[PDB]
Amino acid sequence: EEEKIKNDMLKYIEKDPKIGVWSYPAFLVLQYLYHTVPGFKMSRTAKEALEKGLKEMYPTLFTIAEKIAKERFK
Amino acid sequence: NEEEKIKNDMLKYIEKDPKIGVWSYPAFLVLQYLYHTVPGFKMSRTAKEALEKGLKEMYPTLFTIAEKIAKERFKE
Amino acid sequence: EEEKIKNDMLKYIEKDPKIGVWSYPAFLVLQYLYHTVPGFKMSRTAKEALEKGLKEMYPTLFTIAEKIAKERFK
Amino acid sequence: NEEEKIKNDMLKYIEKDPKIGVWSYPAFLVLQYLYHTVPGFKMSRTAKEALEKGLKEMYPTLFTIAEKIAKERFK
DNA sequence: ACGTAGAAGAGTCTAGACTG
DNA sequence: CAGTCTAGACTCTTCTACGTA
Repeated sequence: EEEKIKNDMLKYIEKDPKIGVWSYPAFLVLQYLYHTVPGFKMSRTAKEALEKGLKEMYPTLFTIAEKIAKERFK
Repeated sequence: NEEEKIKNDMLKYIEKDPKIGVWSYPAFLVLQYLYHTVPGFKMSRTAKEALEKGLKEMYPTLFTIAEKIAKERFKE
Repeated sequence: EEEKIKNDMLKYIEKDPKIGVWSYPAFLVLQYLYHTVPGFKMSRTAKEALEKGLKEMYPTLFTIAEKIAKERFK
Repeated sequence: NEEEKIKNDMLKYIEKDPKIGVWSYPAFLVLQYLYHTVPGFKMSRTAKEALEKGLKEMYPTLFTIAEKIAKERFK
C-alpha cells in the first residue's frame, strides 16, 4: 500500500482493458448523440466520462494507474 | 419542437440492451485492483457509477432527460 | 470454370477479408459523408460500393464467391 | 456558398492519407482468386477501380466533386 | 523525399455464455 | 431473468518495406 499498489496492477496490463457497462441513461445519452451529431465516437467519449468519474471516486488509485498507463508507451 | 426532440429520439432506443464498451487502461487497472483487493467487489457496478457520474457532468441536460426516461420507462 | 474456382477460393476463406484501398475521390466522399450525416459507417458503405463494383466486373466470379460466403455461416 | 459547400468540406480532408479498409468475404475471395490465377494481377489497383466505380454509381454528385478536386490537387 | 501496396493493430460496439 | 465480463467481427488508421516513367 506504500507504493506497492503499482506492482499489483502490473499483473493486469498484459490483457485487453475492456470494461462492460450496463446503463440505460448513459446508453441513451451516447446513442442520441451518435444519431444527432456526425462523427460522434460513443466509446471514446464513454472512456472520457468513465475516467473522469472514476478519477473522482478513487483519486489515489486512478493517479497510480494513469502513471503506469502513460509510462507504458513504447 | 420545445426540445422534446431529445425524448422522442431516445425512445427509439429503449428496446435495446444498453451495453457500452469502454477501452481504458487506467480505468481497467483501477477496477481490477479493486476487484482483487476488496471482498465482494462488483466491477461493472463501479464502472457504471463512474461512467454515469462523468457523463452527467459532461452532458447535464442530455443525461437528465435520459435519467427521466430511464426511471419512467422502467418502473414496471 | 466448372466450380474449380470454387475450391480455388475455399483456400482463402480461412483469413481476414481485409482489402486496403488508397483512393483520393473515394476517401473524400466517405469522409465528407462521415462529417455531414450522423451515424455514417464509412467502411460498410465502402464495402457495399466495392461489392457493387466487382458484381459488375466479375459477375460470375462474384456470384460464386457470394454463394460461398453466404453458406459459410453454417 | 452555393452548393460549393461540398468542395469546402472536402478540401479540409485532402492532406490526409486517403486509406479505406474494407472487410468482406465475397470481394476478398474474388480479388484473391484473380491474384493467384492472373499473371501480374494488380489487385489493389483493381480493388480501387471497383470501389471508385461503385461510389460513382452510389454518390455521383459527391464523386464528381471529389474527382474534380483530386485531379486538381497536383495538376 | 514518396505514392502506394500489403500487413498490423489499437480500439468498437454489440453479442453471448454465465451468475445472481 | 438484469446485469457480468470477456470475446469477436470489423473499423479505421498507422506501420513497414519499397521502387517512385
